Amino acid sequence: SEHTLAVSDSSFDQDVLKASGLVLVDFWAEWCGPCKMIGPALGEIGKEFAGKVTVAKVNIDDNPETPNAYQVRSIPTLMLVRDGKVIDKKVGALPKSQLKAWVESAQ
Repeated sequence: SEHTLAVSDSSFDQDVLKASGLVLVDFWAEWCGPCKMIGPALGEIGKEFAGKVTVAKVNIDDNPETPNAYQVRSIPTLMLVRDGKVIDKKVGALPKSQLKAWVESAQ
């Protein structure tokens, strides 16, 4: 599967901060073209890592608390999270190979 979860403000702690492995948080909304453009690539990353990466989609229209907590200033914003801590963030769309390399770089 693509290891992609719809996460809410109420489930973020369990689903992301208390996740095992590496989490790729995807802050998105239906009005965001670039977000939709990178969606297939994100799912492909989830498939390719075979459960070692969880893609946690956070719709920012429905879930205002989490993007506020993480100082999301525009979308797309992606975050790599492990052990409840942010490793890095990216703003804006990127090609699949660059997204994959970024995930790999977390080790």
